[PDB]
Amino acid sequence: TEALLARYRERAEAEAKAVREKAMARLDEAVALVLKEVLP
Amino acid sequence: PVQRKLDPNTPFLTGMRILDVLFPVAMGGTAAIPGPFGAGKSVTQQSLAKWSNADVVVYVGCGERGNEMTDVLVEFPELTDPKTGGPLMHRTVLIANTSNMPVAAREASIYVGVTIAEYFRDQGFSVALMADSTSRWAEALREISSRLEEMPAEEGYPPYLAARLAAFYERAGKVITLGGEEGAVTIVGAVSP
Amino acid sequence: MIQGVIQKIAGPAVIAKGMLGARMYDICKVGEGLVGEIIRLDGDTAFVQVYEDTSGLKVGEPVVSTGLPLAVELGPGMLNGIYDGIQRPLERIREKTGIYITRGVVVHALDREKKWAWTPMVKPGDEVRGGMVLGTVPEFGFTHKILVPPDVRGRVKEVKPAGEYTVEEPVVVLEDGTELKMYHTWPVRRARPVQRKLDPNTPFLTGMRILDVLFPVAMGGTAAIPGPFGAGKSVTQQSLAKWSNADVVVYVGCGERGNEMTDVLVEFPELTDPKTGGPLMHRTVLIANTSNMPVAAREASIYVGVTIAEYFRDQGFSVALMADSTSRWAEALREISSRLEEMPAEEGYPPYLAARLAAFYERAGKVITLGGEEGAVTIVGAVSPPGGDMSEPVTQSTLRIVGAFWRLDASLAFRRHFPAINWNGSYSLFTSALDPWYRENVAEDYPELRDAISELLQREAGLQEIVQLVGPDALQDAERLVIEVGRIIREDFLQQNAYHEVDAYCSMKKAYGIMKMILAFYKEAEAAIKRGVSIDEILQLPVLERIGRARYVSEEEFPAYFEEAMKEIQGAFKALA
Amino acid sequence: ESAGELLVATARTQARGEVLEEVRRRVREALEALPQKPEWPEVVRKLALEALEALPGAKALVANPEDLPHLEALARERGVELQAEPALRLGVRAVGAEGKTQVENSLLARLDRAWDALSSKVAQALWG
Amino acid sequence: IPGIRAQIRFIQQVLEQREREDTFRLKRIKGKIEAREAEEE
Amino acid sequence: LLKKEYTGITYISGPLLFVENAKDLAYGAIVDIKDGTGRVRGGQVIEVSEEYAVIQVFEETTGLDLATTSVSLVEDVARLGVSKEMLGRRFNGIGKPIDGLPPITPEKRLPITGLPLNPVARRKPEQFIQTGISTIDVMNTLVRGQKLPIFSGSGLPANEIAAQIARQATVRPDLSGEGEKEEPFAVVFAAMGITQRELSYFIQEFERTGALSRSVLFLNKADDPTIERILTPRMALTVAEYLAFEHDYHVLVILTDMTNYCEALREIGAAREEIPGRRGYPGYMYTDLATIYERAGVVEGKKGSVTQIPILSMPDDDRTHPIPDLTGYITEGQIQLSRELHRKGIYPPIDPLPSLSRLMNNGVGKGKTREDHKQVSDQLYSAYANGVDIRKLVAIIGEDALTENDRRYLQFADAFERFFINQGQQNRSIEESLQIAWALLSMLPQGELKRISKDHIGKYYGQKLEEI
Ligand SMILES: Nc1ncnc2c1ncn2[C@@H]1O[C@H](COP(=O)(O)OP(=O)(O)OP(=O)(O)O)[C@@H](O)[C@H]1O
Ligand SMILES: [Mg+2]
Repeated sequence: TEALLARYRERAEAEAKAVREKAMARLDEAVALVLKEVLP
Repeated sequence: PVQRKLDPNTPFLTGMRILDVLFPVAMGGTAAIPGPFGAGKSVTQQSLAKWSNADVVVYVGCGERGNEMTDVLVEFPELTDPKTGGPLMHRTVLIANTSNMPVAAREASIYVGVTIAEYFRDQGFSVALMADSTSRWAEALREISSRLEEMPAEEGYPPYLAARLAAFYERAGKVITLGGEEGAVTIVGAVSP
Repeated sequence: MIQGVIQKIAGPAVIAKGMLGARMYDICKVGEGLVGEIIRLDGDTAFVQVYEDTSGLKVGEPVVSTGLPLAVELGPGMLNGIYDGIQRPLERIREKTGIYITRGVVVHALDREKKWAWTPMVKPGDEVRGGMVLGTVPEFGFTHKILVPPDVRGRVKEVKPAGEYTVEEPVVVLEDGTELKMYHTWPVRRARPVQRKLDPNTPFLTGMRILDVLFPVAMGGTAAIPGPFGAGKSVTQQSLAKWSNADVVVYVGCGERGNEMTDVLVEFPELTDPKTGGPLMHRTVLIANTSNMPVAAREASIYVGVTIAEYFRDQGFSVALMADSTSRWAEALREISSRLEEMPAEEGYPPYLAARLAAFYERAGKVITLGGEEGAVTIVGAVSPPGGDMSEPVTQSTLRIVGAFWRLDASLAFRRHFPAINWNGSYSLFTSALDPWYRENVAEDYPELRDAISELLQREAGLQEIVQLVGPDALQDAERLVIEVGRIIREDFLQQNAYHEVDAYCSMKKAYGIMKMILAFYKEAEAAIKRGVSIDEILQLPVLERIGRARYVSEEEFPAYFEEAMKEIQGAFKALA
Repeated sequence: ESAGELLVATARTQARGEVLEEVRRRVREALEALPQKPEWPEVVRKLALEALEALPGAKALVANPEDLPHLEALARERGVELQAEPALRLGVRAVGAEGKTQVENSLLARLDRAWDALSSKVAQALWG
Repeated sequence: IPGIRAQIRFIQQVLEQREREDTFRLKRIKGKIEAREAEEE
Repeated sequence: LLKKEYTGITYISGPLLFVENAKDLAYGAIVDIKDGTGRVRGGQVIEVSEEYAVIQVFEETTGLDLATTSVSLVEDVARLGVSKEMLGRRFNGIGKPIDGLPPITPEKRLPITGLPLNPVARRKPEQFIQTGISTIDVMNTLVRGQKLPIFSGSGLPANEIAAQIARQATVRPDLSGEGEKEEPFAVVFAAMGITQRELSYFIQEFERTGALSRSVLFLNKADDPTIERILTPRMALTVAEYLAFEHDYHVLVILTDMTNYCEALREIGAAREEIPGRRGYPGYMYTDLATIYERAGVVEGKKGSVTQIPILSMPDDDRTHPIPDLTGYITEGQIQLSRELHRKGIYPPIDPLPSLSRLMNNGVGKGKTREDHKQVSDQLYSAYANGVDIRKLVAIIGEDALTENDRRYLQFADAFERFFINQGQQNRSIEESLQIAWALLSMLPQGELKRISKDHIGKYYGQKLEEI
């Protein structure tokens, strides 16, 4: 039963890709928001 | 100012057998209780504040722990004044200046406490004043003097520390008030060598 | 190049004007040029602490700042050499000036005339990082690797072919114009960078049974020993240098008295490397300072030695560093602090003595070098307080950061017991981390045998009052058996002759076999006592001679002797019945 | 057991760090394209005005030789000396009267100062 | 023996404290005389 | 915002340098020192005047010069930057990560010195903590919101005890009788002056049992700059109080070695040339230690709590040394280790006679623990005191004069030091500790237990020998 780490590795990969996809939705909006604040 | 100072002739019942029997203190006298940490200065002073026959009690937490003031604030309203019915906290005035609070305020704490005690004596009562630690006041004096770059006397203390202590302790005594009636102040100061 | 003139001379302190832009801790040439060090800057004025005597200087003489802090030259040519506190070869100084060290003399740490057999290991167009290996130079049987300076990056443009070159030859030229030589300079007060520091899970084999078993030190650990007179510290140190795991040995004198330093200087060249026929000096670097040398050299010798050790382990070897007397270095530090009118902390020492000791001792460890290979530094620094009191602040500060303490005692040496390490006072903190290695490489029961031996010694030491009051013959059978077992242990396991041909070095297997034999004999003797046999009969058995001669048996022939002795131990008790 | 939890936690942390660094790189590259915009003279004049306001009594103002003609009009009205510096790209720096105090106003410096404060806003915008 | 040892260490601490106080006073007087000779101009 | 550079450097010596034209620098501000080589150091303004402002450099001043060095302002007050995601991480003394993980995203930035707690806003500590050690749990009970330092020696195992307490710490909410949900428990671990061996031991201890999941580590090494030792407890306490008073956590703070912190404070004060103290330590050492210790406690209206267990080594076992003497004047008790028990092989070598917990009276009794806690604590203390008196009497006049009661107390003391204290690595529960205490209390006659009430006798006085 020592091979139980495969499930956690798969979950880690899936959650990393899900986080990337979720954050990719508002990339341009975040860039515009931070650029507006940085600029005078 | 007072009209005249009388001689103490009545005891200050602290409620503790050893202090009341072997080493009694009279109303208007001064007592010092030095000792190392864990000896029981604060517990003894709290017991004095809870069981003495003083009309008004003034407690000065000069640079001491805040938990000890919190314990008083929580417990005293539950207890009863031995001399008169009603909760004990109506008998007590607290001056709290904890260790983490600014250093320079300890001297002001001591002077404010002694002035309030003198006022309540002038009203004609018999007041007991407790200083939680005068060593912290001495340390504050040393720090202020070190900022002034004055010459230390010994262990870094300013040369005028003894005069300050004498002036503070001289304010006690049983006196005839300017209004023509009797009152007294008792001072018990703890030292932490 | 910042240049100024002398404005004011007062003792060893020189004030120079027109030194605007000088860096804080650069080295300066004061005078016609004595070596100094900037310690203060104020406007156009810089304060210089001259290392040597300033008598004869005059106002208006030039002051030149070299623009770099104190640093050592790291490269081929350091082995088999003797240096002072600031890396000046003493042999060439003697050749140039005679028997005295004239002030203002200048020499190079690495010989600029010798030619080395270069052997490149890099190709043009290859990217190189700090700590990578560029080539190879033979040096007294070692493979001396030319390393990129830790703060250098780039790619190779050209590389010189194999041949004969000096250390100043730019063997590799980078595409940015940087020229890499066979040597580079590194400040002695900055630790060399590492990829990662490993855990202490491997042992540092000393070759002495007591130190290897009772009070072990891990590879890369730190140990401290006292230095009382008549305890045979020098022979112990020489045996450690001869029979250690380290490929390179670095020795630092740091302000010892003249005659002891002379003895050390005349003894090592006569030592022979156990691994070959040549002398041990071909893998040893000597740093020597007498008590009359300049204080700055005595203070910086420790850092110079530890930096050299760091470089040699960065090449990928194991290095053992021995500080001869940290008390003298502490005295020099106290003197320098008093020169600055700093407030003493406790018994005259500066408040940062513990910080400096920790900074020196924390350079030790087993690390992964920037080249990816493994290396380590083991530090064994001796402390010799005046009067032998252990309450002295240097000893207290040292004992709070070291991992081991081997208490040498003069009483044991008085009764002709060597190497005279007191087992009652000594201790070690590397046993728990080293237990898995002992199980893997020695035996599965090795910790149990070690604990049993320690417990037997403790019980023997616990009875010393009665045996002193009424004598040994007044005891019972068990007490006499305990006393005699302790005596056998002391005379056959802890004791070791350094001058003996085969007894000088002991592996872990031989120590394990001896401990097992002693424990088995103790069990058999206790069983015989339980069966009513007299103690005198036990104390006259012939297998005790076989046990006593065990430590004089050759390493390769040991297993047969051990098996025969183990058979005889069980035969002598059961057959007699 | 806890190894898998630590592994998924560090995977999420690495993903967050990588996307934040990607945002930072995109913003830095966007700032590099500001001078090509028609608003570059206006924004650089505004930055110079802000720098001069932050440093009363400034004796001189230094900028990029390309941006020097842009601030020539502002130099005349403010009554201070101006000079060029090729290394001062995408920014403008004010020199104090004594020459010992300097006030710098550049896009990269402002981004480096405000990135720590804006990181929380960027994170809450990216992950709701 | 332990009482004598405690007395010895107490006396040593007292002497060390007095020495440190004297050294601090010496540094103070040196600093103040330097301040006076500097501000006198 | 904009960036200001000050280049009016006038005087550099030791750890201090002067900037003359920096009137805009506030007192106590944090600055950045940049030299000609591009390296950036840190500094703090310890004094500001019209002529110049005095800046104390964090690291060494090697490489500085009066020509190219410039000083810039970072922030008026030292802010850390905290978030709930710091759990399970590993930072150095300055707050930067050292485990290799990318930096955190700060939810808020807070001053590291903190603010004093209003005594009106405080409340009395009331709930106990099960440390898993019989001596601490029964005789010196630890209460949530207490400062309970441990006094150790040179070779005594303070680190092992600290790690064991960190591993075995539990709140035991079911014993409270209210049956509420278990509150989160977190450990903030600050290390000062720690060698590589100790660091490896601590890391292995935390990673072996999985305790690192709910813990935050501030680890400052011995070779690190001195100033990092000063800031480490402040960062740790800032994080601890933030978590406790903004996320309802119950935080336990452990300080590895206060002796190293005191040494760093003395070195810094000597560098600044203040008024000396008793043994060269600065006169304001009491205030400095108070500003760290007093930050622990509980606040009315909030569910969080902060508990501190400082660890320090008494030099030469001298209880009158300034460091332990000043530490005792602040905390609510102390746990003292004994070298005699260490020589006997007892672990943990805690001496109960000189140990005390001032808040024990309020944190034990009915509702909090079993109602016999105070009585059995007094009874074991009295019995151990009598056993020690008998032991000292034996060592002068011999065993011949002992009464049966005296020898019974002697054997009770021997069994006490062999079973109650020498627990090894057992995670003894409060129930197990009380059961053991009753088990060896049965060794004495019923009429000899004068402190214990009659209600608990018979109810628990089962006359049972130890089952271990
Ligand atoms: N009369 C008493 N009865 C019972 N216990 C007492 C008594 N006096 C003192 N104690 C115990 O001694 C402990 C320490 O007492 P206390 O805190 O008053 O000492 P202190 O001298 O004021 O200390 P510090 O120097 O730390 O301010 C108390 O918490 C209590 O447990
Ligand atoms: Mg108190």
